[PDB]
Amino acid sequence: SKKGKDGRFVNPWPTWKNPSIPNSSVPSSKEELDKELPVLKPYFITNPEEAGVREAGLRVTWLGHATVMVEMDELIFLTDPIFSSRASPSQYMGPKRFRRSPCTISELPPIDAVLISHNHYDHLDYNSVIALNERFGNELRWFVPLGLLDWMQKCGCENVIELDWWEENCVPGHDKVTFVFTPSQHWCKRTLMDDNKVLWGSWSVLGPWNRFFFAGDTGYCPAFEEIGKRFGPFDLAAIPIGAYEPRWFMKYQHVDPEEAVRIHTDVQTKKSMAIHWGTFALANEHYLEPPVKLNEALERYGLNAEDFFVLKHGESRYLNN
Amino acid sequence: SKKGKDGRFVNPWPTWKNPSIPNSSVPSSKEELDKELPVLKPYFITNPEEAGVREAGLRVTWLGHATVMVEMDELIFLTDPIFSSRASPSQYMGPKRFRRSPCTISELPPIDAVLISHNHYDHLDYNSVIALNERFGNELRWFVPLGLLDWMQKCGCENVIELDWWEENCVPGHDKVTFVFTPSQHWCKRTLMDDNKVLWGSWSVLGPWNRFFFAGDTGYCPAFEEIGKRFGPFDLAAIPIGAYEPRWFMKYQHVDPEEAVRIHTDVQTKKSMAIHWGTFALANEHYLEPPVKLNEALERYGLNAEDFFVLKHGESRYLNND
Ligand SMILES: C[C@H](CCC(=O)O)[C@H]1CC[C@H]2[C@@H]3CC[C@@H]4C[C@H](O)CC[C@]4(C)[C@H]3C[C@H](O)[C@]12C
Ligand SMILES: C[C@H](CCC(=O)O)[C@H]1CC[C@H]2[C@@H]3CC[C@@H]4C[C@H](O)CC[C@]4(C)[C@H]3C[C@H](O)[C@]12C
Ligand SMILES: C[C@H](CCC(=O)O)[C@H]1CC[C@H]2[C@@H]3CC[C@@H]4C[C@H](O)CC[C@]4(C)[C@H]3C[C@H](O)[C@]12C
Ligand SMILES: C[C@H](CCC(=O)O)[C@H]1CC[C@H]2[C@@H]3CC[C@@H]4C[C@H](O)CC[C@]4(C)[C@H]3C[C@H](O)[C@]12C
Ligand SMILES: C[C@H](CCC(=O)O)[C@H]1CC[C@H]2[C@@H]3CC[C@@H]4C[C@H](O)CC[C@]4(C)[C@H]3C[C@H](O)[C@]12C
Ligand SMILES: C[C@H](CCC(=O)O)[C@H]1CC[C@H]2[C@@H]3CC[C@@H]4C[C@H](O)CC[C@]4(C)[C@H]3C[C@H](O)[C@]12C
Ligand SMILES: C[C@H](CCC(=O)O)[C@H]1CC[C@H]2[C@@H]3CC[C@@H]4C[C@H](O)CC[C@]4(C)[C@H]3C[C@H](O)[C@]12C
Ligand SMILES: C[C@H](CCC(=O)O)[C@H]1CC[C@H]2[C@@H]3CC[C@@H]4C[C@H](O)CC[C@]4(C)[C@H]3C[C@H](O)[C@]12C
Ligand SMILES: C[C@H](CCC(=O)O)[C@H]1CC[C@H]2[C@@H]3CC[C@@H]4C[C@H](O)CC[C@]4(C)[C@H]3C[C@H](O)[C@]12C
Ligand SMILES: C[C@H](CCC(=O)O)[C@H]1CC[C@H]2[C@@H]3CC[C@@H]4C[C@H](O)CC[C@]4(C)[C@H]3C[C@H](O)[C@]12C
Ligand SMILES: C[C@H](CCC(=O)O)[C@H]1CC[C@H]2[C@@H]3CC[C@@H]4C[C@H](O)CC[C@]4(C)[C@H]3C[C@H](O)[C@]12C
Ligand SMILES: [Zn+2]
Ligand SMILES: [Zn+2]
Ligand SMILES: [Zn+2]
Ligand SMILES: [Zn+2]
Repeated sequence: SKKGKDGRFVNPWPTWKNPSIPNSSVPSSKEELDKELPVLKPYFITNPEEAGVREAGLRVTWLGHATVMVEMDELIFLTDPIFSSRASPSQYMGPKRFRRSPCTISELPPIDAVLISHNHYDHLDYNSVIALNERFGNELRWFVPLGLLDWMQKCGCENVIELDWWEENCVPGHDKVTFVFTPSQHWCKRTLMDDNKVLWGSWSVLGPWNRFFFAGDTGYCPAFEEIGKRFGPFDLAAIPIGAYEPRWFMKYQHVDPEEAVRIHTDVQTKKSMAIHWGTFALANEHYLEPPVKLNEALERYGLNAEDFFVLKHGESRYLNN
Repeated sequence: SKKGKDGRFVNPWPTWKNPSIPNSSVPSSKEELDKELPVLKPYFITNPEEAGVREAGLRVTWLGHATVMVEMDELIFLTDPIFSSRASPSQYMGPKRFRRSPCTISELPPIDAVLISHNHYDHLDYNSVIALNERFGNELRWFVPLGLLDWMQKCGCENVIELDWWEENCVPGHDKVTFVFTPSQHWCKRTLMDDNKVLWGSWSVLGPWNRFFFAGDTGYCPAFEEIGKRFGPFDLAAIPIGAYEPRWFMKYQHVDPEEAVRIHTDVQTKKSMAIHWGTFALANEHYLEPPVKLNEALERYGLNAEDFFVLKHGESRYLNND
């Protein structure tokens, strides 16, 4: 069976799945925030000694927003890493995170990979890229959507692979682990009139012992079912649950928690972790709403927190095979 | 006796003292940096319970670069606070600090004041201003040079006083403590063609039990002798010791350690603390050189580390009165 294999107008990419048409969060007080969204020191600060591996995956650490660190099958990789305060081309305006990054880039050791779902300042953060590339160099491989190679090259990144969807590659030392850029329903833009000059997508990571899915930003299309059927079952999937209100505007580009759980099903993962949410105010929902709505969905679909969990900032979770 | 009381061309301010004419730092490796310039958690993180006061001053915490937290005579105040990574109007270019700020703005409680010496991205940091103002509001009074009021107002700061030199004011609750804007030899610029639209200076803080001096960025002029004589003796002075090489270009605007110790003498402080240095690479000296040269100066002038000390990032020091 074939898949959404996309896809251009004569210039930019469009989504092509037909669920696409081209059509009050309120935090404050340092005490309440710490109460509701505490920031934990990741394990690797006081126990830098080992992780990943061991021997059959799989460990994840939520570093906020859509940044997760994943340890499996002898690799540690990083998704959409944003360690800066502001997701913006400007110092002066644009969204400031209200929970600090749980660690600095000087802690970590990504061997040998990062995964970028789309450009977009809250996923592709120049200062984070620079810092990562200053620290590791060649020794870090960047997997990015078709059309971003150049941008990364100009940041000084030399070990970069650019992918159309359903295209696949690995990290040179570790050929047993396939990285596949898979579809998603979203968009790209960093400047004026660059709309969708670069692809957006999800990542399916296929190792000998484990399989991990990273949704990126989306919502809700076939494709998740295509992915679920082509790869899958997956062991863990990271799926956004924030930035969804108001529905009439956001639904084409952002799942709500209900739709998040439909992706969880469609993709055939044993478990999922909530990302996006709780970090930047990018839409109108009360900053604590997404986890509440997640649980309402789970209850409705006959599932459980065990199946689709939300971490604290900086928390880790081990998933035994 | 009178003082350099300055001073304009017909537009911008100029220095007017005649020591003014209008004419390789190499860090790296996380391990070495932590070895040479460790970053300490300030006391107020695990012991937020009391400071300052007690009862007769004075406590200081070095937060990096020219940002110092000072506790005396029932106030806590903050100088040139920069808690961001990059001193720049851009995200994309401009100097990145190589030692992280030792704390976030969410730790602290400045009652009720910040002191700005000059505009200039490594001393006036927008994101730090916004964050401070978001946290405290009206409760925090900002003392700034003549010409900066509006800029601050547009940041949303509502409790702001602007001062020419030798002008004085206090924090409303605490009238026993006088803040005086005093001269310095430096310059101002944030954009194109705004050179010296806003004054630059130092701050003399006069309390019932203590007196503190903050040099700002400068190099070496009379004025420090004017300040030493008008106010003074001082209990503590914070004085820059980095950003001085190459001398032929920088000496009109930045003291070297040697000149730092001349300021220490001129200003008649019992003690001084090194600031500027060790945080951003703003000039050409080896990042560790300033402290070495400071000690060579101290030795030459018959003084001691006890007289003019350097802190680690985030370290505090208490100075008991007498
Ligand atoms: C240069 C000043 C800052 C001066 C200061 O800090 O005192 C800043 C403040 C606001 C900044 C502008 C914000 C809007 C635009 C943002 C774009 O992404 C780049 C160009 C513009 C036009 C920016 C140009 C420049 O970055 C400005 C004008
Ligand atoms: C920073 C200068 C003005 C500085 C001055 O008055 O000297 C002003 C003048 C024009 C200003 C822009 C006008 C259009 C926009 C209006 C928005 O509400 C905020 C962002 C923008 C992009 C503004 C950003 C910034 O506030 C600018 C660039
Ligand atoms: C301007 C500096 C170079 C400064 C120097 O020469 O020292 C360079 C170095 C890296 C450059 C960026 C690389 C990533 C991007 C490449 C894009 O096609 C244009 C925008 C960006 C964001 C570039 C903007 C700018 O051109 C930067 C920041
Ligand atoms: C105005 C210069 C002309 C180049 C030059 O001066 O040599 C052009 C060249 C490329 C243009 C910038 C590069 C980044 C973006 C390219 C976008 O597609 C339009 C917005 C931006 C931010 C552009 C704004 C500006 O118009 C630039 C800088
Ligand atoms: C908007 C892109 C960033 C695009 C990206 O991050 O991918 C950035 C990259 C370099 C940026 C330019 C750097 C030089 C200038 C800095 C000034 O202080 C404000 C205007 C200029 C002209 C900036 C405009 C804008 O801020 C640019 C063009
Ligand atoms: C970011 C655009 C180009 C993006 C593109 O080609 O599409 C480029 C085009 C012109 C570039 C500027 C040219 C003059 C400067 C050259 C310096 O060595 C780095 C800073 C400046 C200020 C550059 C900053 C930035 O690198 C710009 C604005
Ligand atoms: C200031 C930082 C680095 C300072 C540091 O981290 O130590 C660097 C990064 C990019 C550099 C700027 C790029 C644009 C300009 C390049 C020209 O040749 C003249 C110097 C300028 C104005 C540079 C000023 C300074 O050399 C910058 C801003
Ligand atoms: C552009 C935003 C407003 C955004 C909004 O309307 O939400 C405003 C809010 C505060 C503004 C800044 C206040 C300090 C400065 C005032 C100067 O005279 C022009 C440059 C600065 C740096 C301003 C640039 C810009 O005009 C800002 C950043
Ligand atoms: C003179 C002002 C800045 C004065 C300041 O605020 O420091 C600067 C700002 C931008 C500078 C221009 C950049 C574009 C041109 C580049 C050429 O290589 C020299 C001539 C030009 C026309 C430059 C002339 C002069 O060097 C300018 C206009
Ligand atoms: C080009 C606009 C015109 C205002 C408008 O468009 O509404 C003007 C208004 C004020 C100007 C900016 C405000 C901040 C700075 C003012 C400086 O003296 C020159 C450089 C800057 C960064 C200016 C660049 C730019 O040229 C601006 C934004
Ligand atoms: C280096 C390019 C010129 C490239 C060219 O001529 O084609 C020019 C264009 C704009 C120039 C900058 C204008 C703003 C600053 C003004 C200062 O008074 C000198 C340092 C800076 C940062 C200038 C240094 C540098 O010379 C720039 C970036
Ligand atoms: Zn996003
Ligand atoms: Zn997005
Ligand atoms: Zn300075
Ligand atoms: Zn300065």
